[PDB]
Amino acid sequence: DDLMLALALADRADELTRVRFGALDLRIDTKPDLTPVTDADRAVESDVRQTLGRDRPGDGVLGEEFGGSTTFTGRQWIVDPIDGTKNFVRGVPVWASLIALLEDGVPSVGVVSAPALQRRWWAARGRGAFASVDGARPHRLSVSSVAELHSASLSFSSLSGWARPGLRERFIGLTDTVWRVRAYGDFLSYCLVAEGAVDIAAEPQVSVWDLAALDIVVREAGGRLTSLDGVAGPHGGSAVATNGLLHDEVLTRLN
Amino acid sequence: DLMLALALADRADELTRVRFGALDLRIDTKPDLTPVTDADRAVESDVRQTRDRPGDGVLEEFFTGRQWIVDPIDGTKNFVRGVPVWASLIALLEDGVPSVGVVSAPALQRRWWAARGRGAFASVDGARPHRLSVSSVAELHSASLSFSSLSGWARPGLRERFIGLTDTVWRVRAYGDFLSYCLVAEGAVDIAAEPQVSVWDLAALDIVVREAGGRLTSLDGVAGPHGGSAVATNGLLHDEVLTRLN
Ligand SMILES: N[C@H](COP(=O)(O)O)Cc1c[nH]cn1
Ligand SMILES: N[C@H](CO)Cc1c[nH]c[nH+]1
Ligand SMILES: [Zn+2]
Ligand SMILES: [Zn+2]
Ligand SMILES: [Zn+2]
Ligand SMILES: [Zn+2]
Repeated sequence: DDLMLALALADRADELTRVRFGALDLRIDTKPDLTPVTDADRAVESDVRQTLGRDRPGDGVLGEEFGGSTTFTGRQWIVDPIDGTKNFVRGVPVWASLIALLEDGVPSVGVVSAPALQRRWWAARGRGAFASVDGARPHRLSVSSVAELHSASLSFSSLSGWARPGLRERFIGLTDTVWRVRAYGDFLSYCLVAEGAVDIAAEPQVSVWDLAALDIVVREAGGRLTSLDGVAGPHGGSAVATNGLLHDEVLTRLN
Repeated sequence: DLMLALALADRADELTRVRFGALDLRIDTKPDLTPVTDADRAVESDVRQTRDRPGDGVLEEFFTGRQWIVDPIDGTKNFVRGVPVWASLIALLEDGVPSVGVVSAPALQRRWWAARGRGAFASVDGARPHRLSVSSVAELHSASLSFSSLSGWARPGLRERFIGLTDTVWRVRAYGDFLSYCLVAEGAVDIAAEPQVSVWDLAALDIVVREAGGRLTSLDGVAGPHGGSAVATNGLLHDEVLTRLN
């Protein structure tokens, strides 16, 4: 089945990314040469496309690095080989491959694979969400039971993205009200929500390649993921993930 | 002295790993800090007990000559929620100047250490140690910054200034607590800053940052761990960072 293949693709991407991460010349003195990450990002995409072309010939593929059909029909794989390239290039291990199958534009299978954090998160529709640490036996994920905002832990990415001068004030406001604030960034915030270690994750601009695997993992863990406008799923352009209980309050404070 | 510190961390790692694993992670309100206070006390007691170096003093749970300073669990608010960003900080101070430091985060499978004049190192999953050096980033507009949370920056003007700083740098995260500083020492980040931080929380970090070639000061530019706040950088960026915050 489809989950088994997605997990296999992540195993393969992990081999490709691990070696390249290790190979990086980490000496730096200005904004980093994104070049070797673009190389690695392209290499892993090409390899996933080649495997997909063989082993599920029918299904479409959309790639962040190379491209795919712009519309969203039938079975379609969506792949971001390295989410967190800006960490990758600095030697910061917060980066992952995101591999997701969409059925008529609805995420049905998700894998987030972060070999340099020795972690994987995955989910298939109606089958639950899971995580492994250092390849050890998988644990079923569930969101937290935190019902009050004043008791909630939030993780974000960076303050700059919250562009609108009012939305920034509103978001800064939200950080003042919650119990705990960090910014683990990118995919990590959302996986932590799914794990129930964090209660809220928010990003003001985020693409479908970056959200697709997360949407299914969050949901199968019991959580909710929507745009800032409350539209469910990965196509919103922004994402707020919560344990569900907190969702409407979070969205209300942000609007 | 260094060998002893690394040994104390090995022992603290055994105590902390088991207790982190043992935690009941179901939660619906602010977390019961109780099991972390228990673990914190347990590790401190066991370090106090560990004996060899009987002459030396010991100072978070329970500044003359040889004094050990120990925070057994930095990042207790992570520990209690199941977030693996937490560590033991073990440091030796000589007349109030850090000479030996170990940061051990077994849940991240990482350790960072330094002794005066001997350099700074890190291990990942017990694999062969690497010598650390800070980055060579000279321009603020190209710098990566990591902090803790925004609320700590209390003063309405200092907050605006800090928010400003985040707007100007190339990359902003908040990995939090000890992690930000260790990343500076690794050269993976160029600036780390916290507006309220205790000597127990900075002592191991001061030596690690400096042996890696960086600088660590208060927000008022007082060098070392006693300043009540900390800014660590690769050195090159230090004065510009302090100036923008003052
Ligand atoms: N920093 C990201 C650019 O690189 P990448 O897509 O190759 O990781 C943008 C991003 C993705 N998720 C969160 N932010
Ligand atoms: N924050 C991650 C939580 O799994 C671990 C980490 C961050 N940086 C390095 N390691
Ligand atoms: Zn990418
Ligand atoms: Zn991406
Ligand atoms: Zn502390
Ligand atoms: Zn701390």
